[PDB]
Amino acid sequence: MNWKEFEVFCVTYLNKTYGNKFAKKGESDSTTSDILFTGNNPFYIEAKMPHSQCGQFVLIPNRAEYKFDYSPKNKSEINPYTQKIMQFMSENFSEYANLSTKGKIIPLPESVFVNWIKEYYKSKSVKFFITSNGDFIIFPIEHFEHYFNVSCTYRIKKSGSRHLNSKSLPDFKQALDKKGISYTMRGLELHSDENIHDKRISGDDKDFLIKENNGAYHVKILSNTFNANVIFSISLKNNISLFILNEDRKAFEAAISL
DNA sequence: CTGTTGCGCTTGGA
DNA sequence: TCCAAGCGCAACAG
Ligand SMILES: [Ca+2]
Ligand SMILES: [Ca+2]
Repeated sequence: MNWKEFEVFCVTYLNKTYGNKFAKKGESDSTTSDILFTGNNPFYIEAKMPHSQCGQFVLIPNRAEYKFDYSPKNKSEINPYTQKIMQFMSENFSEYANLSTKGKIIPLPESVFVNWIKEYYKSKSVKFFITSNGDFIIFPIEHFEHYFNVSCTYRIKKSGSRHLNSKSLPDFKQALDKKGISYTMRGLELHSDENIHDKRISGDDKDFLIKENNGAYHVKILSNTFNANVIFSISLKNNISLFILNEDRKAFEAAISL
């Protein structure tokens, strides 16, 4: 099951287990957290698979002062634990300034990454997490360090796609007939009896990607932005104390019965 | 509109 | 199992 299906299974669970007081937000919506408890004390619940990533921030190398600068276009403010990650990479500037796709691990105490995550998700009014070990686990942001091991790497992450627009429709068809694919287009919708799912087409300084949806084909334009970001990874601890499990469930049931 | 960027998401290949 | 890596989305500037 993919991560989209997993979010749906968590919302479905909460609604049947506790009542339909849980609203699911957009899947790939960067602005907010996953599930909004629409009760008398609203808060957010964050869904994460057993192996997930856990937030990020962009750092721009500044080769003049040989330090890393927090990008002003970031969406989360600096907390103390951010500055401690920056200071480490800055004092190791020579090795971290050569940005990589495979990334370079940050070998800092796990204490730092856990506190950054707690601060970051508190900043989104997340009070509880939900995940699964075969059975659904719900725990408050305060006890995060008892459920996940945390890793941290600094890597280039190319920015996301955008829909094919009218301006670049003459250019897309240019690249299509150079590859030999026959097609017809009703507006921006693509139609073909050849299967070109996830075919990548390129030419004249845009890169195109073809996707199949609703019995037809959608075209996406790929990005040109290759900034590096500190990014956190989490993995569910395999044997968890049943002592903390029951207390944290009681904490959730208390928080929604309020 | 058109293009850039940062955050969402584990995913896919070895 | 372990390691490498970017597209789907909204905000923002223009
Ligand atoms: Ca989300
Ligand atoms: Ca989530």
